[PDB]
Amino acid sequence: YNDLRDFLTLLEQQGELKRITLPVDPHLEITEIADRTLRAGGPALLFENPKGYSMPVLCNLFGTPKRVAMGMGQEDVSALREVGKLLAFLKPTKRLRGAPCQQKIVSGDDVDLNRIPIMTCWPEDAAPLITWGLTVTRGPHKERQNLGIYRQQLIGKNKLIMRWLSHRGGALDYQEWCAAHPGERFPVSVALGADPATILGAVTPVPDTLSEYAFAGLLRGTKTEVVKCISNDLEVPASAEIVLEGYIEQGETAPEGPYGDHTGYYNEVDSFPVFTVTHITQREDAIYHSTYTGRPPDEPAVLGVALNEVFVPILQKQFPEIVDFYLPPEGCSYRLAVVTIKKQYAGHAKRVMMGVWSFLRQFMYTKFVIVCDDDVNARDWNDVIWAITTRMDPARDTVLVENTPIDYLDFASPVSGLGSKMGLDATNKWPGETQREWGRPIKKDPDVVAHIDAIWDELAI
Amino acid sequence: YNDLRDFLTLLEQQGELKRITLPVDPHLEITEIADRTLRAGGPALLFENPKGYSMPVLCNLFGTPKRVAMGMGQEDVSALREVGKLLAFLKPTKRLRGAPCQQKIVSGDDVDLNRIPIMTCWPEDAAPLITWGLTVTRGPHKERQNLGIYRQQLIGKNKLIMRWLSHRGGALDYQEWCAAHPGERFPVSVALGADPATILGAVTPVPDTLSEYAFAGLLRGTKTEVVKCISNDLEVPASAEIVLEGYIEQGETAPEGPYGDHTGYYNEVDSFPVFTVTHITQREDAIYHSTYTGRPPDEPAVLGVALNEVFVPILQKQFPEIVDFYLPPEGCSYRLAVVTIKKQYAGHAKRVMMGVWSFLRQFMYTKFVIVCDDDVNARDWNDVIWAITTRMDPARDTVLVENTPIDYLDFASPVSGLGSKMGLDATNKWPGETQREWGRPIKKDPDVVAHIDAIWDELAI
Repeated sequence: YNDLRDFLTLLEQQGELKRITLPVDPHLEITEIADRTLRAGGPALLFENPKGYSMPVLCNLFGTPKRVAMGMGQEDVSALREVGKLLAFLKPTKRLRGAPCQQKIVSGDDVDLNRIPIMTCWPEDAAPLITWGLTVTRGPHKERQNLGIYRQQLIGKNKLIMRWLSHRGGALDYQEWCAAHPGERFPVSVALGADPATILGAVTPVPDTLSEYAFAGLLRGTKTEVVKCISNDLEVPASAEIVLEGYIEQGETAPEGPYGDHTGYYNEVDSFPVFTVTHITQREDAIYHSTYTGRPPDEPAVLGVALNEVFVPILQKQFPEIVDFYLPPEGCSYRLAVVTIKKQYAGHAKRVMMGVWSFLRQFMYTKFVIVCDDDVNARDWNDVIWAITTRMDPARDTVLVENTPIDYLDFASPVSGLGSKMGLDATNKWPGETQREWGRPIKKDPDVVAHIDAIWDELAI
Repeated sequence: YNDLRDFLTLLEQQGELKRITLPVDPHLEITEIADRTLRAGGPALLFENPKGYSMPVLCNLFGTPKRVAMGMGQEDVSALREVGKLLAFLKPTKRLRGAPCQQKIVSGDDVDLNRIPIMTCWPEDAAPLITWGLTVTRGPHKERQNLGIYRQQLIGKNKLIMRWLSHRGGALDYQEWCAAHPGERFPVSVALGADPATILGAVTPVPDTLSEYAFAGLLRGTKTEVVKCISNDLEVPASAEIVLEGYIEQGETAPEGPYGDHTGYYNEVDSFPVFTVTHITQREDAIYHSTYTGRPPDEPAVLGVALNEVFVPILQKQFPEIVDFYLPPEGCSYRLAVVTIKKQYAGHAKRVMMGVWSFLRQFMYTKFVIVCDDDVNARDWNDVIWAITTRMDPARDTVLVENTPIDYLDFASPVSGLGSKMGLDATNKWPGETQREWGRPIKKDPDVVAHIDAIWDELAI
């Protein structure tokens, strides 16, 4: 639906947006509330009263599954499947100017970032943290562009940190910019508070054949209204609320953190490049879209559970035996995985593990995989825990693999960025696998299950 | 190129076909020769003199790599890559009658298979073995058809064995035919001595979205000339030399073997369905296309090395780090694999192993995987053996995985169809992986390598 405010109004109508008029602190307070809400499951929150401020602070926007699907075109969290039928089958822009995004420009020394209500998220964080900027960058060589969400710690008056992670095509953009034009400044533009369509295209992997304004905008019904930036010849989305324009001074970096991670812990200080902003271009009643992360759940963590319903089809195409796949938010949205399969032969559950650990680059860091038959609900601990404890001999049934790629930040692994993984084969063991008669699992009649649904309300309990 | 005889003539021109006028026995003799030829590398062999017979016996047709590529349209074994760019990007027929294939029909009791020169391949085989029939079958439910090469041991006067392997969509065709119409005969048609285009489409995996007359025939420049069979309403290719038509009597089966496998060993007797042929329809100077397998090399084994150059692109799309991939014929064309990569981080070689073991269903049974950097030639034992012995601590560097899917026939695995695998990480170890300074490998100047090529002939040695 159109631009961010157009989407905004839809929610407020159906009781999916909430209006807080009370004075709320960007320092830790707005965070605390959004967690209470998300942990129990309230609506999105808009804050027309930041304490000592006057710019609205929007958080918890995609804070439950339903906020995502409506943000994609539908009502049913079932057509998130169809978003994923899309990316595996693939195996367009529209420019403006006096476009709403740049109506108010503040350049040069007038640039004071203390003017915006950036969230200070948790107890011993460093400075306040810009958590929801959609970073735009260009490769010097080609022309095709790159989006990304990095956490942007404000250190100075108009200085910001680019916490990008080496691998990202976004980081690779800067690296090749110093390489071809050495000692020369690298233009970046980070756009804030955007429309639903490109925003869910920003937390998503696309094959490098199609731009992520073309996929993202065609999750909406309308091709992407974009624009030239004032200080550079790279594109920011037009539906924007605040747009940041600057460059990174070559060699110049600052100490970053501590910050709490969605891991539930404090990242220890480590240094990163300084994006210096020469322009802050905005609307009027302009908004600033924001979030946070911590000991899971959190917004990304739900956004994560959201995202993965999208992956399922991709996985299913490649792995038809996979009935269902799911990474819990308890396990940092990515560290543990339950897969459920139609088992087709002894040994089967291992083909699946190694598949999971390798096929998608997202799932390359997943320490724990638990594979069970299609009569186990992946999404329920009752089932999975039953699964594990009735259907496995632990030593017989556990794949342990060593010296594999693991997070540079995961302090549990024996060395930095190299640790071990564990598969759990909790599938019923066919012969070859066991020499004992296996148990006949109680299975429920789908009929009886069906009749009792028609009756469930008109039974009120 | 057109139909099989049209392709046949091209070879004989460039010294790639050979004419044996001497009396040769289908029992073991024609086999022995084709092995001598293939082991050193002679041409294809046509036998206008089978001993006690008069039908030509064609073997060793794709017996070296070059015979394959010309059979696909080109001269360079480099555009076999492009055959594989095709199958991953995809992620049409033309009927005749008095078509050459059915000019001579022998039905009913006149059907005597002792009329054909079926090869008796190795020492203590069972009966003679029809090794190169392209089996056609239809699913009763849908309409879309299936091709496959199974080994067809003649037991009786007009009786033949269907050695199909449960998984095959071809076998699944028969299983669903007994299921919907029980106690009812299952029509099959097996076409012999066909044109290059559908023949290389017969030893190939296609996604079930496109028929394998449509892929196969469009490896040629001409859409597939096909036909209705006389005794059934399923299609055989028209460019055929002999076409077999019959049905399988439900429940009826015979003891199969012993036979030597491309494994280099004798398969022990195990029972399979009996395809009873009511019609043998042929041309006149009709031919019968044939081969054999044994302790590798052999035709399939080269055909295997042929096939895998096709897989490389598919693998590369999914695995951009893979410089090269290759399964040796010494290792039964499928049991061992060398992969070479641009290593991008510690742990990397394991992401590759598990990928190899899982991504493609062909490579799910591969006991041994050896991964090395891109400065090792996968195709050379000199390099790989050096690789292993300079770049690995064996216990540190070997992934052992247990209880995985393995061949039902591989008698080395501890139980039937369930055995273990071994990855070998022979990549240079980056820090994290080793705490020692690694060696600086001697690398050759590509310039010096280039200049010495221009000189190699005009140096004659």
